[PDB]
Amino acid sequence: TMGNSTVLSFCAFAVDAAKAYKDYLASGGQPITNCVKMLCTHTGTGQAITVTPEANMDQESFGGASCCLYCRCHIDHPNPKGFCDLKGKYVQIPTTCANDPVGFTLKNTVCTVCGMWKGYGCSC
Ligand SMILES: Nc1ccc2ccccc2n1
Ligand SMILES: [Cl-]
Ligand SMILES: [Cl-]
Ligand SMILES: [Zn+2]
Ligand SMILES: [Zn+2]
Repeated sequence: TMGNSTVLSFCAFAVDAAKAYKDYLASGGQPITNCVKMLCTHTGTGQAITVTPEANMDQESFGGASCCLYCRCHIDHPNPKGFCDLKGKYVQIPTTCANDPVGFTLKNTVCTVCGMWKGYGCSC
């Protein structure tokens, strides 16, 4: 209820933007909205980050940059290269977590074997 710009400004200027958003969520803060939801059939591979939407029946698909805290905050990505894994791609979010795609991508890691989210889609 505070608004996306209010939350994103708070996280953007924090020394640790990821910790700012995680602590905000843990405090009961309403997730960031206005992520770009994709029209899909839910018959996809269910892999986490894809060239085209790949949601299975347990997922929703979103535009990648819209679900990236660093993209949404207009700040550098936290790696030497400043590379973004999500920009220009589509991200599959478990339906149970799809009320907060930005928090989900921030908190989770892609399985290097099967390419699905560890602890969710991944069955390795
Ligand atoms: N995951 C999933 C399955 C079926 C849907 C139907 C309509 C909207 C969203 C859906 N999501
Ligand atoms: Cl907005
Ligand atoms: Cl998943
Ligand atoms: Zn990004
Ligand atoms: Zn796996």
